[PDB]
Amino acid sequence: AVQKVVVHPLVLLSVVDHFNRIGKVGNQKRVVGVLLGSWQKKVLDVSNSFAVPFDEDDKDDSVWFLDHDYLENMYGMFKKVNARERIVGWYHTGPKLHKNDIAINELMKRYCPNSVLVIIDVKPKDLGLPTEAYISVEEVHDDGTPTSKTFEHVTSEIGAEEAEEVGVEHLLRDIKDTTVGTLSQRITNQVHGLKGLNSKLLDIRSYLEKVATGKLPINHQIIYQLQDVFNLLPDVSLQEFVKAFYLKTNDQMVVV
Amino acid sequence: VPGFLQQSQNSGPGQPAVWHRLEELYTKKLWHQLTLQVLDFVQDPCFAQGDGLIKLYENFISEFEHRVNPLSLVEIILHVVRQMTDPNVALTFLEKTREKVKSSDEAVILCKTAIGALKLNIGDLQVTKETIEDVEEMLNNLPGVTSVHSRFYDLSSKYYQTIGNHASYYKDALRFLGCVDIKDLPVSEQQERAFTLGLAGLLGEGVFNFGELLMHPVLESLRNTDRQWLIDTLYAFNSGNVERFQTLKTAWGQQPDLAANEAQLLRKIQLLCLMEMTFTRPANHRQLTFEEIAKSAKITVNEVELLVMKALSVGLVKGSIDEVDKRVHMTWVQPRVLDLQQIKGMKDRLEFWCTDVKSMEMLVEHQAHDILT
Amino acid sequence: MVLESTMVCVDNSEYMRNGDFLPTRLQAQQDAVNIVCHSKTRSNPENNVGLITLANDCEVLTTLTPDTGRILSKLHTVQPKGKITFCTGIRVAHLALKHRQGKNHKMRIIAFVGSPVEDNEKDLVKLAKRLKKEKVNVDIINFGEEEVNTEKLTAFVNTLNGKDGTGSHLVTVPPGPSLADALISSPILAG
Amino acid sequence: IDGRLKELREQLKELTKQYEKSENDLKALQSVGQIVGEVLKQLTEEKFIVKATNGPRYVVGCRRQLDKSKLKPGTRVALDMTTLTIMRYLPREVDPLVYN
Amino acid sequence: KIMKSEVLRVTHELQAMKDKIKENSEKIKVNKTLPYLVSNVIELLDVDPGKCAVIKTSTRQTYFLPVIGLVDAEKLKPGDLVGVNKDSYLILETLPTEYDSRVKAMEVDERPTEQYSDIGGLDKQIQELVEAIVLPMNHKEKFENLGIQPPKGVLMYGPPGTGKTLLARACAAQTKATFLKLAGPQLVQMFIGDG
Amino acid sequence: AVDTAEQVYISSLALLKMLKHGRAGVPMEVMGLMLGEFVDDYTVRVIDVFAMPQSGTGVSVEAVDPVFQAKMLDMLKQTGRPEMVVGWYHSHPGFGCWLSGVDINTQQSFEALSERAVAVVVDPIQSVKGKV
Amino acid sequence: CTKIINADSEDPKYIINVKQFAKFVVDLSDQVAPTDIEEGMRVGVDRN
Ligand SMILES: Nc1ncnc2c1ncn2[C@@H]1O[C@H](COP(=O)(O)OP(=O)(O)O)[C@@H](O)[C@H]1O
Repeated sequence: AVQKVVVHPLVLLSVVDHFNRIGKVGNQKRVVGVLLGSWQKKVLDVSNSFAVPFDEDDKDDSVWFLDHDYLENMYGMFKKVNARERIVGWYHTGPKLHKNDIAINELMKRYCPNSVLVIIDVKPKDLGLPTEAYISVEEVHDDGTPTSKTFEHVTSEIGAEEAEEVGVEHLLRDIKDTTVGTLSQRITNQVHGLKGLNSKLLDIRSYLEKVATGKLPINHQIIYQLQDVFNLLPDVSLQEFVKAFYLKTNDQMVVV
Repeated sequence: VPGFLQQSQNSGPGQPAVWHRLEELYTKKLWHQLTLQVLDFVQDPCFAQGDGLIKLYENFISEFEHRVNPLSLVEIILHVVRQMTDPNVALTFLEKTREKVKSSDEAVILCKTAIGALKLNIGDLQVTKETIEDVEEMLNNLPGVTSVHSRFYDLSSKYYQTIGNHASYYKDALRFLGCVDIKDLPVSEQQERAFTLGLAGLLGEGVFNFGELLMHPVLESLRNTDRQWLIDTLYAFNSGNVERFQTLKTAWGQQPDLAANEAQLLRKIQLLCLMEMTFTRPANHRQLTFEEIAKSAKITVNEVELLVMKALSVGLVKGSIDEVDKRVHMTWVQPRVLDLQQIKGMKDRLEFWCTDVKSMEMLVEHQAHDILT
Repeated sequence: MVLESTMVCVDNSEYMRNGDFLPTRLQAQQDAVNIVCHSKTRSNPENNVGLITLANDCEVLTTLTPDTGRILSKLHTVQPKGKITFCTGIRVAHLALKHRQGKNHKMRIIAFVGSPVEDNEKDLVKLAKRLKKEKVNVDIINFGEEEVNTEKLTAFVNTLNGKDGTGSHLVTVPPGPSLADALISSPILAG
Repeated sequence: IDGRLKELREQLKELTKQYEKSENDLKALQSVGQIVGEVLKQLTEEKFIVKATNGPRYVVGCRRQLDKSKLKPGTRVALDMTTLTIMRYLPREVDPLVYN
Repeated sequence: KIMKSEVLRVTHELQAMKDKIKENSEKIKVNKTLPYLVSNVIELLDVDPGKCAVIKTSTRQTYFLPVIGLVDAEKLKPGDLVGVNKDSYLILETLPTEYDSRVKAMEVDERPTEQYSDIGGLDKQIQELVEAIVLPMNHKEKFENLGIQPPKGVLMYGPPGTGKTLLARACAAQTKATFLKLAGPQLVQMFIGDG
Repeated sequence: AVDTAEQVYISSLALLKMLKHGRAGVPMEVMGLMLGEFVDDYTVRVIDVFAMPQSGTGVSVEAVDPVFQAKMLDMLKQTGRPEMVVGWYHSHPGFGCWLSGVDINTQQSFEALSERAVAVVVDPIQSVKGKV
Repeated sequence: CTKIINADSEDPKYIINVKQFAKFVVDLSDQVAPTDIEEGMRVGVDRN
């Protein structure tokens, strides 16, 4: 029901450390806990995290356990020390999602009506994605399609927590991920922007190729509805450059 | 109760075995398995001619056990309620079932659907519109029960033959086709359902995309053996193919519900014959001249103004419309099925964009080795 | 003192709300739960009893705790409309009782079954072998109408109490009425 | 029948739940509030001059949701207690309070 | 029925949340045991897009706490001397105001002990004003159920030494209620609006 | 009585908890304890830290509730990773790198309890852009 | 600093006007009984 979620640069590393510290004896690869935060203006944010040991079996994905009394006591303590913080969702590692997620969501949604799922890639750092958000929508797959689970991804963007800039600057103090050295820094900005564009659009081309081969189920009912407009949007007409031959070339020549 | 069991063991061959099961079930106080046995007996290969007698027996048993499964009991006894066939008392029967089971489960909403179905069958003015709307108004917090959803879809699909809903009637019929996947009923009747849905799309006005029914195999394979000209016409509406001869043969192929709206069929096919240019050419041919429009729609010059007007209104093309050169600018904001068998075209265009982007990235890298190396 | 940590997995199948016992078999099994939890409390008030469900879900909210009221509140209105998942239920009961607890606390899983079950013999035998390898201690008590002490249940119990095990019995209850005292008489002091 | 006292128990639960929601709003706020100042000078679109009623004036930012048309010069506003930024603007009143 | 589980949740929710009331209250109450800033309520009825408050601190500052975060403005009207958070800059709790220097205790006798028996002579008049004043105090509910509101203004006119002061104090003692004496001749103060 | 050039391996999430807790209770001088362990004499490592609400009394040992601390420690043991208490932290907006008299007293009590119980001053308001 | 006291409640709380103009109320120090302190008398206050 939420319009979008925004992840803080405040819980990602906490989740990763929780994975690391509870993975010493639990090698299930499956770390499951709850992400706490606040939802105010159709923008959901996460401010705290907690991990619980969690074991799975591949048999129908219905074998598991948690410490709900301890987790509830944690939530009471967190709300006592900070009332505005509330459980905004529950998180599971292992981006290859299994089938127990529906049972976990059903059990934990008593804490949050719009129960959401969060996947944190502790080891993977594919391009820049720290985590992904998931919204539970089972209200009919589509107008003329059969029933399905259909956990969709609510759009997520990394937020800007306050007072953490001092700490992150002191922590790194080596890369200086700022616009320093404007010309070279923007060159690097163009470089990885092209890298990201090429990688993602190649992924889209691969998806179109695999849909053409038909080895995977085809979710065309949203794929063409979202990509047809993308393809047909007329950014290829050059007569507007003809109308704007001095688009900025006057500013180019004054700068020269 | 023992006397009713003794009387009920008669009136059917093979029934006393089930009646013995019923006796065992209420001896050990079983209600769910009893509902399954009632389900088995009702769906036994018989017409249930003694509808009133079995109604009395079932109400007798349920009233002296008063712990049966509510939703499944109403799902079963609704067959007897419909079979009694007397609407003046059938309304009272549905009220009685509501009073016997007034829980917010499937029972009450199914009773509402039965009320609406009765109002269709006779008295199509009393509470028809309120009933059909209220079904969806009461399907709140019920995302995937899918049982009464299928029921509501069936009523509204049968409500297609009513002024209130035509395009929405087709939509919920598609919702029924999705929610219930297996055939579970004769192929000929599904083919008739596909015929009605096709006529619904042809007669409707807002159904320009009308997705999940154009090239849907579940709908087309029903009429794959009969009236394939209907399959071709829907494919024409999908891909923008004109086939004006075949589409006119479509117009007088199924005369009812099509002869009066063949003009609307003309306008819709003229509307939807331009989309093929629209997605195939990403502004590659952005000069939609009058001659090109004539080739695409086989339409006159004065009708171009109305056709492009309706195209802008619906959302097919939103670009500028000139008349000195008769050029129509190309923007589409209402995507539809792109013939996934022909996805090679958009894959090729996407890989063309990939090659261009990577080539220019390498070119600027070549120009920038003096800083990046 | 030898203290006992018991995890009960209770059958919340669609049939349990039938009135085979006086209130309902669900309430009869709830009465079985609170009397055995009362016995644990009388042995020592810090004996802990926890709830597990198997009606296509695993209830963990009522953890391994001495208080019984949370079990009574949360198991009441469990909505016994879903099916039975025996293989999942005992296994998740094992994981739930595998959680942080005293090593002195004797681990024991108790199961209540009251309705007929449709599961694979091969799957349950595989679970029994897996629990045999994991050295699991589970006793099962039946209630009301069922194929009580079926071949699957008998083999499952035999695997868990054989090989010089605890010796936990499974009782073949009459359909409908049953004597809960006679059902729990043996394992309360032997097994 | 103990179940007929459900209504009385419901009344007791509702009566206390009103007190419980009151306390929840009382503790969830636990706020420090905002200091009150006046817009001494707008300066520019980004930085503004806000003077506290009792001395110091500061070059502060404005609330994100508010706009300059809502702030205006010479209007009472609220600054953040610590970060010293505009949080909300408030109307003011004067009273002769004599022989009214 | 459902009552067993309902009351099992009802009692727990009652006691636990009242405990949360106590925890909240103690954490604000020690701040309420340390209030420091006077409360010059420049009341602004800011309804949330309910109310608000402007507090002039003793240290010459202004705190705009939101929506009066602890106390209701039905009891907190625009005035002064109401507890304000020293750290949370919020209205803690009401407290007695200041009674205008002189009026704090001008000549207020807490309780007079003079008896009606030691005065007399005008017994008819003293009984009349006892019926008009003391009876509206002790038997106030009698007037309330009757429907007649008693009169308030009683003017004892007569030469000095006729016992008006003793009679008034004796009446106040009989009422067992508060007695406040006003020194009329000295109410003429040069200060504007002082009287 | 041996205190060499000791070094604290403080964790980034401990920093984030510190700044969040300080940002919440800026004027309350909120209190907390630094959850660390003496793996040896001087190479002290802190991986986690918690936030506790300062009681109305102020800086007091009883404000850090003992039962609440014990329950929190048990919760950390069950879920997460257990960690000892050999330190404390406190947002200190009043003045800088030193301790107030009451802070010294409660740190003396912590030193009596623990072995060192390091006294950590973290100023929430002075840390603005570059210097925490 | 030392300032006079103004008044008090029935017993525990003391509503005090302070020379810092403060609306000062405190729990009287445990070593000091409320009997000794009277309205209008100067008491020193520990800044903490
Ligand atoms: N009826 C009375 N009984 C006893 N003493 C009286 C009586 N009337 C007057 N007094 C004396 O008069 C004094 C009060 O004088 P005052 O109140 O000035 O008179 P008035 O009220 O008429 O102005 C008292 O000290 C009291 O001793």
